[PDB]
Amino acid sequence: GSHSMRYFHTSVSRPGRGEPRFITVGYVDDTLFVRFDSDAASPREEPRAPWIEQEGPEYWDRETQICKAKAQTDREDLRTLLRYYNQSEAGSHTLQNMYGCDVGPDGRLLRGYHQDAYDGKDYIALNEDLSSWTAADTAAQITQRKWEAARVAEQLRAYLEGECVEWLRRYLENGKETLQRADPPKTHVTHHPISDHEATLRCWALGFYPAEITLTWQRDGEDQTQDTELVETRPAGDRTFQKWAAVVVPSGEEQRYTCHVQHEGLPKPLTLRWEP
Amino acid sequence: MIQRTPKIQVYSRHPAENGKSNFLNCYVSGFHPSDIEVDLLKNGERIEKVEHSDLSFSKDWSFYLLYYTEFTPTEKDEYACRVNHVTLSQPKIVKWDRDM
Amino acid sequence: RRFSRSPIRR
Repeated sequence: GSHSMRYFHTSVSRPGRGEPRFITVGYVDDTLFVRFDSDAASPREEPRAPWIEQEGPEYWDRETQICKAKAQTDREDLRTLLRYYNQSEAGSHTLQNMYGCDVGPDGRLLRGYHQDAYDGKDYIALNEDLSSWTAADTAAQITQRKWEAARVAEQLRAYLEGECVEWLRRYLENGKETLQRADPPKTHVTHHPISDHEATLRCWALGFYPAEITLTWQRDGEDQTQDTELVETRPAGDRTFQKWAAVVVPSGEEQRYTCHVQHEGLPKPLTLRWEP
Repeated sequence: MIQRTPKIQVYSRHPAENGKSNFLNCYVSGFHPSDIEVDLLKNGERIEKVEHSDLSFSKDWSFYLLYYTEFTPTEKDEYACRVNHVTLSQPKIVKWDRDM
Repeated sequence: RRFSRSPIRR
Protein backbone atom coordinates (compact mmCIF):
# COMPACT_ATOMS: atom_id res chain seq x y z
CA GLY A 1 0.00 0.00 0.00
CA SER A 2 0.97 3.61 0.61
CA HIS A 3 3.62 4.69 3.09
CA SER A 4 4.91 7.74 4.91
CA MET A 5 8.06 8.97 6.63
CA ARG A 6 7.77 11.66 9.31
CA TYR A 7 10.15 13.47 11.63
CA PHE A 8 8.63 15.08 14.75
CA HIS A 9 10.34 17.69 16.94
CA THR A 10 9.38 19.25 20.27
CA SER A 11 11.26 21.88 22.27
CA VAL A 12 9.88 22.95 25.66
CA SER A 13 11.41 25.84 27.58
CA ARG A 14 11.68 25.74 31.38
CA PRO A 15 12.98 29.08 32.70
CA GLY A 16 14.98 28.66 35.88
CA ARG A 17 15.48 24.93 35.18
CA GLY A 18 18.16 24.99 32.49
CA GLU A 19 17.84 25.06 28.71
CA PRO A 20 14.79 23.88 26.71
CA ARG A 21 14.32 20.13 26.47
CA PHE A 22 14.45 18.86 22.86
CA ILE A 23 12.95 15.52 21.79
CA THR A 24 12.70 14.32 18.21
CA VAL A 25 11.46 10.99 16.85
CA GLY A 26 11.28 9.57 13.33
CA TYR A 27 8.56 7.24 12.00
CA VAL A 28 7.94 5.11 8.95
CA ASP A 29 4.16 4.71 8.90
CA ASP A 30 3.33 3.85 12.53
CA THR A 31 6.78 2.39 13.36
CA LEU A 32 9.16 4.49 15.45
CA PHE A 33 12.71 4.04 14.14
CA VAL A 34 14.96 6.84 15.48
CA ARG A 35 14.98 9.11 18.52
CA PHE A 36 17.07 11.88 20.09
CA ASP A 37 16.53 13.38 23.57
CA SER A 38 18.63 16.31 24.78
CA ASP A 39 18.03 15.18 28.38
CA ALA A 40 19.66 11.80 27.80
CA ALA A 41 22.97 11.26 29.58
CA SER A 42 24.88 11.17 26.27
CA PRO A 43 22.57 12.59 23.57
CA ARG A 44 22.88 10.77 20.26
CA GLU A 45 20.48 9.68 17.56
CA GLU A 46 19.50 6.14 18.57
CA PRO A 47 17.94 3.27 16.58
CA ARG A 48 14.52 1.99 17.63
CA ALA A 49 13.82 -0.60 14.91
CA PRO A 50 16.00 -3.55 13.85
CA TRP A 51 16.10 -2.61 10.15
CA ILE A 52 17.81 0.74 10.83
CA GLU A 53 20.52 -0.82 13.05
CA GLN A 54 22.48 -1.92 9.96
CA GLU A 55 23.20 1.69 8.95
CA GLY A 56 26.85 2.50 9.52
CA PRO A 57 28.55 4.88 11.93
CA GLU A 58 28.54 7.73 9.39
CA TYR A 59 24.74 7.61 9.30
CA TRP A 60 24.45 7.95 13.08
CA ASP A 61 27.02 10.76 13.10
CA ARG A 62 25.09 12.71 10.48
CA GLU A 63 21.70 12.27 12.14
CA THR A 64 23.11 13.22 15.54
CA GLN A 65 24.67 16.43 14.22
CA ILE A 66 21.37 17.40 12.60
CA CYS A 67 19.37 16.78 15.77
CA LYS A 68 21.86 18.70 17.90
CA ALA A 69 21.75 21.64 15.50
CA LYS A 70 17.96 21.50 15.49
CA ALA A 71 17.96 21.66 19.31
CA GLN A 72 20.20 24.75 19.18
CA THR A 73 18.16 26.56 16.52
CA ASP A 74 14.95 25.74 18.44
CA ARG A 75 16.48 27.37 21.53
CA GLU A 76 17.23 30.51 19.55
CA ASP A 77 13.74 30.43 18.01
CA LEU A 78 12.10 30.15 21.45
CA ARG A 79 13.81 33.41 22.40
CA THR A 80 12.73 34.93 19.08
CA LEU A 81 9.07 33.96 19.51
CA LEU A 82 9.00 35.58 22.96
CA ARG A 83 9.76 38.83 21.16
CA TYR A 84 7.24 38.19 18.36
CA TYR A 85 4.43 37.65 20.89
CA ASN A 86 5.58 40.23 23.49
CA GLN A 87 5.81 37.50 26.13
CA SER A 88 7.58 37.46 29.47
CA GLU A 89 10.77 35.43 29.88
CA ALA A 90 9.19 33.74 32.93
CA GLY A 91 6.90 31.15 31.31
CA SER A 92 7.30 27.76 29.62
CA HIS A 93 6.60 27.63 25.88
CA THR A 94 6.54 24.91 23.24
CA LEU A 95 7.81 24.77 19.66
CA GLN A 96 6.77 21.81 17.52
CA ASN A 97 7.68 20.89 13.95
CA MET A 98 6.80 17.94 11.70
CA TYR A 99 8.02 17.21 8.18
CA GLY A 100 8.14 14.28 5.81
CA CYS A 101 6.65 12.62 2.77
CA ASP A 102 3.84 10.31 1.62
CA VAL A 103 4.38 7.85 -1.25
CA GLY A 104 2.00 5.60 -3.14
CA PRO A 105 2.35 1.87 -3.78
CA ASP A 106 4.71 2.61 -6.69
CA GLY A 107 6.93 4.76 -4.46
CA ARG A 108 5.96 8.02 -6.16
CA LEU A 109 5.60 11.15 -4.02
CA LEU A 110 1.97 11.73 -3.05
CA ARG A 111 2.64 14.87 -1.02
CA GLY A 112 5.15 16.45 1.31
CA TYR A 113 4.84 18.25 4.66
CA HIS A 114 6.69 20.79 6.77
CA GLN A 115 4.73 22.60 9.47
CA ASP A 116 5.26 24.26 12.85
CA ALA A 117 3.25 25.08 15.97
CA TYR A 118 3.86 27.45 18.88
CA ASP A 119 2.22 26.67 22.23
CA GLY A 120 0.07 24.05 20.50
CA LYS A 121 -1.37 26.40 17.84
CA ASP A 122 -0.52 26.30 14.14
CA TYR A 123 2.25 28.80 13.39
CA ILE A 124 3.55 28.38 9.82
CA ALA A 125 3.09 25.59 7.30
CA LEU A 126 4.51 24.82 3.89
CA ASN A 127 1.59 24.52 1.49
CA GLU A 128 0.98 21.37 -0.54
CA ASP A 129 2.54 23.06 -3.59
CA LEU A 130 5.86 22.88 -1.67
CA SER A 131 6.47 26.46 -2.80
CA SER A 132 4.35 28.88 -0.68
CA TRP A 133 3.57 29.34 3.03
CA THR A 134 0.48 29.73 5.21
CA ALA A 135 1.15 31.90 8.28
CA ALA A 136 -1.39 31.74 11.10
CA ASP A 137 -0.83 35.29 12.41
CA THR A 138 1.27 38.44 12.10
CA ALA A 139 4.15 36.88 14.07
CA ALA A 140 4.31 33.91 11.71
CA GLN A 141 4.25 36.40 8.84
CA ILE A 142 7.64 37.64 10.10
CA THR A 143 9.01 34.11 9.74
CA GLN A 144 7.32 33.81 6.33
CA ARG A 145 9.10 36.93 5.05
CA LYS A 146 12.44 35.62 6.36
CA TRP A 147 11.84 32.21 4.80
CA GLU A 148 10.68 33.69 1.49
CA ALA A 149 13.75 35.95 1.37
CA ALA A 150 15.97 32.89 1.93
CA ARG A 151 13.95 30.70 -0.51
CA VAL A 152 13.55 28.04 2.18
CA ALA A 153 10.60 26.42 0.40
CA GLU A 154 12.77 25.48 -2.58
CA GLN A 155 15.29 23.77 -0.32
CA LEU A 156 12.47 21.83 1.36
CA ARG A 157 10.88 20.89 -1.97
CA ALA A 158 14.19 19.43 -3.16
CA TYR A 159 14.50 17.31 -0.01
CA LEU A 160 10.89 16.15 0.06
CA GLU A 161 10.80 15.16 -3.63
CA GLY A 162 14.30 13.66 -3.52
CA GLU A 163 16.02 12.33 -0.39
CA CYS A 164 12.81 11.87 1.61
CA VAL A 165 11.28 9.54 -0.98
CA GLU A 166 14.60 7.83 -1.79
CA TRP A 167 15.40 6.97 1.81
CA LEU A 168 11.83 5.97 2.60
CA ARG A 169 12.04 3.51 -0.29
CA ARG A 170 15.33 2.17 1.08
CA TYR A 171 13.91 1.72 4.60
CA LEU A 172 10.82 -0.01 3.20
CA GLU A 173 13.07 -2.52 1.45
CA ASN A 174 15.36 -3.06 4.45
CA GLY A 175 12.40 -3.49 6.78
CA LYS A 176 10.14 -5.24 4.30
CA GLU A 177 9.40 -8.11 6.69
CA THR A 178 7.58 -5.65 9.01
CA LEU A 179 7.03 -2.33 7.23
CA GLN A 180 5.34 -4.04 4.28
CA ARG A 181 3.20 -6.40 6.37
CA ALA A 182 -0.30 -5.43 7.48
CA ASP A 183 -1.61 -7.33 10.50
CA PRO A 184 -5.42 -7.59 10.38
CA PRO A 185 -7.47 -6.97 13.52
CA LYS A 186 -8.62 -9.89 15.61
CA THR A 187 -12.27 -9.04 16.22
CA HIS A 188 -15.01 -10.10 18.64
CA VAL A 189 -18.10 -8.68 20.35
CA THR A 190 -18.57 -8.75 24.12
CA HIS A 191 -21.81 -8.21 26.04
CA HIS A 192 -21.99 -6.31 29.34
CA PRO A 193 -25.39 -6.05 31.07
CA ILE A 194 -26.00 -2.61 32.54
CA SER A 195 -29.48 -3.10 33.99
CA ASP A 196 -32.50 -5.29 33.39
CA HIS A 197 -33.24 -2.94 30.46
CA GLU A 198 -29.96 -2.45 28.60
CA ALA A 199 -26.58 -3.97 27.88
CA THR A 200 -23.39 -2.70 26.30
CA LEU A 201 -22.27 -4.37 23.09
CA ARG A 202 -18.55 -3.73 22.67
CA CYS A 203 -16.83 -4.47 19.36
CA TRP A 204 -13.09 -5.14 19.77
CA ALA A 205 -10.25 -4.86 17.27
CA LEU A 206 -6.94 -6.16 18.60
CA GLY A 207 -3.41 -6.75 17.40
CA PHE A 208 -3.65 -4.78 14.16
CA TYR A 209 -1.06 -2.80 12.17
CA PRO A 210 -1.07 -0.10 10.85
CA ALA A 211 -3.13 2.03 13.25
CA GLU A 212 -5.67 3.29 10.67
CA ILE A 213 -8.97 1.42 11.12
CA THR A 214 -12.73 1.97 10.95
CA LEU A 215 -15.12 0.43 13.49
CA THR A 216 -18.83 1.22 13.25
CA TRP A 217 -22.05 -0.08 14.75
CA GLN A 218 -25.24 -0.40 12.72
CA ARG A 219 -28.77 -0.95 14.03
CA ASP A 220 -31.15 -2.45 11.44
CA GLY A 221 -28.50 -1.49 8.89
CA GLU A 222 -28.34 2.21 9.93
CA ASP A 223 -25.10 3.75 11.23
CA GLN A 224 -25.17 4.60 14.95
CA THR A 225 -22.58 7.39 14.80
CA GLN A 226 -24.32 9.57 17.39
CA ASP A 227 -24.84 6.72 19.89
CA THR A 228 -21.47 4.94 19.56
CA GLU A 229 -18.72 5.30 22.16
CA LEU A 230 -15.46 5.07 20.19
CA VAL A 231 -12.16 5.04 22.11
CA GLU A 232 -9.00 6.45 20.59
CA THR A 233 -6.79 3.89 18.87
CA ARG A 234 -4.20 2.83 21.40
CA PRO A 235 -0.80 1.10 21.23
CA ALA A 236 -0.43 -2.38 22.68
CA GLY A 237 3.35 -2.01 23.12
CA ASP A 238 4.25 -4.84 20.69
CA ARG A 239 3.94 -2.66 17.51
CA THR A 240 0.21 -3.40 17.20
CA PHE A 241 -2.82 -1.27 18.08
CA GLN A 242 -6.19 -1.75 19.79
CA LYS A 243 -9.59 -0.11 19.47
CA TRP A 244 -13.19 -0.70 20.47
CA ALA A 245 -16.63 0.74 19.74
CA ALA A 246 -19.57 0.36 22.12
CA VAL A 247 -23.32 0.90 21.91
CA VAL A 248 -26.01 0.70 24.59
CA VAL A 249 -28.66 -1.74 23.45
CA PRO A 250 -32.14 -2.59 24.80
CA SER A 251 -32.23 -6.07 26.32
CA GLY A 252 -33.35 -8.61 23.73
CA GLU A 253 -32.52 -6.48 20.68
CA GLU A 254 -28.84 -7.46 20.36
CA GLN A 255 -29.30 -9.22 17.03
CA ARG A 256 -30.40 -5.97 15.37
CA TYR A 257 -26.86 -4.66 15.84
CA THR A 258 -23.90 -5.35 13.58
CA CYS A 259 -20.30 -4.22 13.92
CA HIS A 260 -18.39 -3.36 10.76
CA VAL A 261 -14.60 -3.39 10.50
CA GLN A 262 -12.40 -1.93 7.77
CA HIS A 263 -8.64 -2.38 7.83
CA GLU A 264 -6.02 -2.54 5.12
CA GLY A 265 -5.06 -6.04 6.31
CA LEU A 266 -8.58 -7.33 5.55
CA PRO A 267 -9.42 -8.25 1.94
CA LYS A 268 -13.09 -7.35 2.48
CA PRO A 269 -14.72 -5.50 5.39
CA LEU A 270 -15.88 -7.67 8.28
CA THR A 271 -19.36 -7.84 9.78
CA LEU A 272 -19.83 -9.35 13.22
CA ARG A 273 -22.55 -9.82 15.81
CA TRP A 274 -22.92 -10.73 19.46
CA GLU A 275 -22.74 -14.54 19.68
CA PRO A 276 -24.36 -15.66 22.98
CA MET B 1 -2.68 29.87 27.64
CA ILE B 2 -4.65 27.28 25.69
CA GLN B 3 -4.56 23.90 27.40
CA ARG B 4 -5.96 20.47 26.58
CA THR B 5 -6.63 17.95 29.30
CA PRO B 6 -5.37 14.40 28.70
CA LYS B 7 -7.49 11.48 27.66
CA ILE B 8 -6.56 8.43 29.74
CA GLN B 9 -6.89 4.73 28.89
CA VAL B 10 -5.75 1.88 31.17
CA TYR B 11 -5.61 -1.58 29.62
CA SER B 12 -3.54 -4.72 29.07
CA ARG B 13 -1.39 -5.68 26.11
CA HIS B 14 -2.94 -9.16 25.96
CA PRO B 15 -6.41 -10.31 27.08
CA ALA B 16 -6.34 -10.66 30.85
CA GLU B 17 -5.88 -14.18 32.18
CA ASN B 18 -5.51 -14.38 35.97
CA GLY B 19 -2.14 -15.77 37.00
CA LYS B 20 -0.63 -15.22 33.53
CA SER B 21 2.01 -12.53 32.96
CA ASN B 22 0.98 -9.54 30.85
CA PHE B 23 1.69 -5.83 30.39
CA LEU B 24 -0.26 -3.03 32.05
CA ASN B 25 -0.63 0.08 29.88
CA CYS B 26 -1.61 3.67 30.62
CA TYR B 27 -1.99 5.62 27.40
CA VAL B 28 -2.30 9.39 27.79
CA SER B 29 -3.17 11.41 24.71
CA GLY B 30 -4.68 14.61 23.36
CA PHE B 31 -3.00 16.84 25.94
CA HIS B 32 -1.15 20.16 25.89
CA PRO B 33 1.25 21.29 27.28
CA SER B 34 3.52 18.26 27.31
CA ASP B 35 4.60 18.19 30.96
CA ILE B 36 2.65 15.37 32.59
CA GLU B 37 2.99 13.03 35.56
CA VAL B 38 1.84 9.41 35.26
CA ASP B 39 1.91 6.71 37.95
CA LEU B 40 0.80 3.08 37.68
CA LEU B 41 -0.74 1.82 40.93
CA LYS B 42 -1.06 -1.66 42.45
CA ASN B 43 -3.65 -1.69 45.25
CA GLY B 44 -3.10 2.05 45.65
CA GLU B 45 0.71 1.77 45.74
CA ARG B 46 3.00 3.20 43.09
CA ILE B 47 4.74 0.54 40.96
CA GLU B 48 8.44 1.24 40.75
CA LYS B 49 10.26 0.58 37.49
CA VAL B 50 7.59 1.84 35.05
CA GLU B 51 8.82 2.72 31.54
CA HIS B 52 7.43 5.16 28.97
CA SER B 53 7.59 5.94 25.26
CA ASP B 54 9.32 8.99 23.79
CA LEU B 55 7.15 12.10 23.54
CA SER B 56 5.45 12.45 20.17
CA PHE B 57 2.35 14.22 18.93
CA SER B 58 -0.70 13.86 16.71
CA LYS B 59 -1.87 15.72 13.60
CA ASP B 60 -3.64 18.26 15.83
CA TRP B 61 -0.34 18.90 17.71
CA SER B 62 -1.57 17.30 20.95
CA PHE B 63 0.87 14.99 22.73
CA TYR B 64 0.66 11.30 23.58
CA LEU B 65 2.66 8.95 25.82
CA LEU B 66 2.49 5.27 26.77
CA TYR B 67 3.46 4.18 30.28
CA TYR B 68 3.81 0.44 30.79
CA THR B 69 5.01 -2.28 33.13
CA GLU B 70 5.01 -6.06 33.43
CA PHE B 71 2.20 -7.33 35.63
CA THR B 72 0.44 -10.60 36.44
CA PRO B 73 -3.29 -9.93 36.94
CA THR B 74 -5.31 -11.77 39.57
CA GLU B 75 -8.92 -11.64 40.72
CA LYS B 76 -8.25 -9.53 43.81
CA ASP B 77 -5.45 -7.11 42.87
CA GLU B 78 -6.58 -3.63 41.81
CA TYR B 79 -4.56 -1.67 39.26
CA ALA B 80 -4.90 1.95 38.26
CA CYS B 81 -3.22 4.85 36.51
CA ARG B 82 -2.80 8.20 38.28
CA VAL B 83 -2.28 11.27 36.09
CA ASN B 84 -1.42 14.85 37.02
CA HIS B 85 -1.53 17.71 34.52
CA VAL B 86 -1.84 21.48 34.77
CA THR B 87 -5.46 21.11 33.57
CA LEU B 88 -6.33 18.96 36.62
CA SER B 89 -7.27 20.51 39.95
CA GLN B 90 -6.22 17.18 41.48
CA PRO B 91 -4.66 13.95 40.16
CA LYS B 92 -7.03 11.76 38.16
CA ILE B 93 -7.07 8.06 39.07
CA VAL B 94 -8.45 5.73 36.39
CA LYS B 95 -8.95 2.14 37.51
CA TRP B 96 -8.05 -0.78 35.28
CA ASP B 97 -11.13 -2.60 33.97
CA ARG B 98 -10.25 -5.78 32.07
CA ASP B 99 -13.42 -5.28 29.94
CA MET B 100 -12.29 -1.92 28.55
CA ARG C 1 17.14 10.27 6.94
CA ARG C 2 16.80 13.86 8.12
CA PHE C 3 16.83 17.08 6.13
CA SER C 4 20.36 18.40 6.61
CA ARG C 5 19.08 21.98 6.68
CA SER C 6 16.02 21.34 8.84
CA PRO C 7 17.53 23.67 11.52
CA ILE C 8 16.00 26.88 10.10
CA ARG C 9 15.90 30.15 12.05
CA ARG C 10 12.37 31.48 12.58
